[PDB]
Amino acid sequence: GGSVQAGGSLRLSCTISDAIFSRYAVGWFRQAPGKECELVSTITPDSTTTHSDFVKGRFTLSRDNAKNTVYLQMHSLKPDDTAVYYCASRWRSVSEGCGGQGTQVTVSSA
Amino acid sequence: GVVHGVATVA
Repeated sequence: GGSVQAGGSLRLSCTISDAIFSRYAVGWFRQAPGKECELVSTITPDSTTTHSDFVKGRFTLSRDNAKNTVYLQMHSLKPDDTAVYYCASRWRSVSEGCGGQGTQVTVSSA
Repeated sequence: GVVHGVATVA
């Protein structure tokens, strides 16, 4: 995982099945300690990106130009952004988005 | 069904 002080930045990477990467939206999800899974943002193969209301421009998504990787760039991180972050496609519910291999993000106060 | 990717720090 990655850890920063409040106000810091972090980039996450999601590598996902090439067949999925080429055809389906990829969603980023997160789950804070003791809280439920929530959808953060999505990106489609044409780089249309959606964001949940709490992102407020701080997190942005892009696709690698050569590999099956999506990037989540996070700026102006705050302690309540501490969570495990996950990526998934073809979810049947938001809960499923946090069922795979996630990465721990920790934001510590200044 | 759902396909999970692998999330890491870039």
